[PDB]
Amino acid sequence: VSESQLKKMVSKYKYRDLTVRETVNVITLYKDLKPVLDSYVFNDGSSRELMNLTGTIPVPYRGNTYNIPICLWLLDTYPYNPPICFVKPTSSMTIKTGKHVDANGKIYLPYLHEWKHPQSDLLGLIQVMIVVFGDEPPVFS
Amino acid sequence: MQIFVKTLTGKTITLEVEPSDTIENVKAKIQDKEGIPPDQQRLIFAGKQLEDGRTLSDYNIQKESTLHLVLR
Ligand SMILES: [Cu+2]
Ligand SMILES: [Cu+2]
Repeated sequence: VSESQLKKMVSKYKYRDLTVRETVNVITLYKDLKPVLDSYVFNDGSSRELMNLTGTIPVPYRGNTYNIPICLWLLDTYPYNPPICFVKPTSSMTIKTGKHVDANGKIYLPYLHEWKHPQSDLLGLIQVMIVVFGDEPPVFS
Repeated sequence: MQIFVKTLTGKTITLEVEPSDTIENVKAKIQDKEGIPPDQQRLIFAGKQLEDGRTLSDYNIQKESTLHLVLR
C-alpha cells in the first residue's frame, strides 16, 4: 500500500523513481500483487534486502480463472536487469514443469532473456506471463 | 520423491525424500551421503534459507527440486 511507504522500501535502490513508477503502474492494474521488502538469500549464501512483488495474477484457462501465486524479486539495479521470477505453489497446487517453469518454480520467458530498459517493464512482463500461462499452465490443482 | 542438492562447484547429488521430512532430516541424509555434519550445513531454496524444524511440505518443495548447500 501507499506511494510514500513504497518510496521508503526502495530507498537503497540505485534507480528509485523508475522502480517506484513501474511498481505503481503494476499494482494499479493487478491489485492482488503487493510490494514487500525481504532478504533474498542467493545460492552462494550471501543475502540482500530486496523489494519483491508478491500475490497472484489472473490467468483464464478452460473457462475458469486461476489466480497463480508469483514472486517477482527486483535486484537493486532494477530496471536495468530483469526480475527473478517464481511461481509459488500452495499445498493444493503442483508445478507442471515445462518450457516456462522448472521444478523449483523458476520462470523462463523470452521477455526475461531479452530484457532491456526502457522497452521492458514490469507491466509488460506480467501481461506476457498471463498470455504464456494461459496456453501453457504452470500449475494444476 | 527425488530431489537434488548442489554446492557452487561440486557434482550434484541426488536424495530420496518425502514431503514430511524436516530440513534436519534432509541434512542427516546429506551427512549419510557425504559425511558433513548437519550443523555445518545451510540449505537454500529459491531465495530462502530453510529452517531445520520446518518440513519440505511447509516450503512446498516439489519433486525434482534443487536445494543449494553452503558450508559454514
Ligand atoms: Cu511456450
Ligand atoms: Cu547418519
